[PDB]
Amino acid sequence: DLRLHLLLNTSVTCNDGSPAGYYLKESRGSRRWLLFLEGGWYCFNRENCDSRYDTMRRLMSSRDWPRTRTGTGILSSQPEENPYWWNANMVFIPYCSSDVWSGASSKSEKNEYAFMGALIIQEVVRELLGRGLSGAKVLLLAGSSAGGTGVLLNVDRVAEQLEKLGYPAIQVRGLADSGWFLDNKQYRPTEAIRRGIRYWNGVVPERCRRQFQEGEEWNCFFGYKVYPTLRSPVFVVQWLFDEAQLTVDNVHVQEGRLYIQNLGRELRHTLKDVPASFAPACLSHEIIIRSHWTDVQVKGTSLPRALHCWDRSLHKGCPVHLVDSCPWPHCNPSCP
Ligand SMILES: CC(=O)Nc1ccc(OCC(=O)O)cc1
Ligand SMILES: *[C@@H]1O[C@H](CO)[C@@H](O)[C@H](O)[C@H]1NC(C)=O
Repeated sequence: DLRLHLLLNTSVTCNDGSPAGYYLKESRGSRRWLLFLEGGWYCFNRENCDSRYDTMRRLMSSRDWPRTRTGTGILSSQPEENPYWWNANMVFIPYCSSDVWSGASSKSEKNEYAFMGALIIQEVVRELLGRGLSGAKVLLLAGSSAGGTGVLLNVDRVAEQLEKLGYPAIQVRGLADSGWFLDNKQYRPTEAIRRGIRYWNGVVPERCRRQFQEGEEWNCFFGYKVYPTLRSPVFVVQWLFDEAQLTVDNVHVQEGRLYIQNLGRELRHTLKDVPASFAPACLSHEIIIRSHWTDVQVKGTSLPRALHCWDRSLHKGCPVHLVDSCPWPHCNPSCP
């Protein structure tokens, strides 16, 4: 169980102005820290955010959050469920900003909702420094789906924050799960991201802005465009046939088969120069906080093993780049 703490800086809020927070379980003898970003799509104008407020309020408000959550998958403390980092200090940061973790805008007389996802991450880091983070050796920023994209948008800023606060000895790394999307042609979203960025006052990593410049920052929400610009190590976990990708492609089998196969091949191609990556040929969504995340294997190697191999490589038979080459979903027998 991770215990809830609401942010002491009450100017950092969820969408409706209620305070944001984080769930924590410390591990007294460990210098490793895992900060996980929850997913759950986004909203991009008032009408669309109003609908989300009626039926997905826990992703917009803390007023109904429970006092504890159970850690599962990579957030488990049991070595059988989590061979990789079971002894780590565990943090679960709920998603209540609906901005793919990019926003820096307070609720005010001109704004019905607050979009502060980028500021929420920074404030969590600040408040953890007085709870043991100041003696850390590694901080792994992880996240799933919209939280996976949020890792890519925020990992370099966390490292920059700790450097300027005087902690250059903490190694910041990222783990992006199911947040690596393509801006491809539909079978029958870029505009939604572009409009949300303006609604949210969203921010993107600095080198990626300087390349694409004003009006085009929406490009930095796509992994294969922002990843080459990042300075911190980032491991990428991504199903070749991600369910959210097929949704934004209007896919829900006759020859026009070719579309799904072309999607698998293109996502394969974008990962060719990503040295640390795990990409099975499955139709599914998220993996790292699910209880049976140890079951999936790529070419004989499990995901917890690959993450351990990544750890050693940052210090034979322990690979870190694992991408399936079969071109149809569920061709890998270990798919969920
Ligand atoms: C261009 C675009 O639409 N990108 C995108 C898609 C889905 C997202 O979230 C899915 C989830 O959180 O399940 C977040 C961002
Ligand atoms: C509280 O958070 C806001 C937004 O990030 C920041 O401007 C302000 O300086 C913070 N206050 C304190 C006391 O940390």
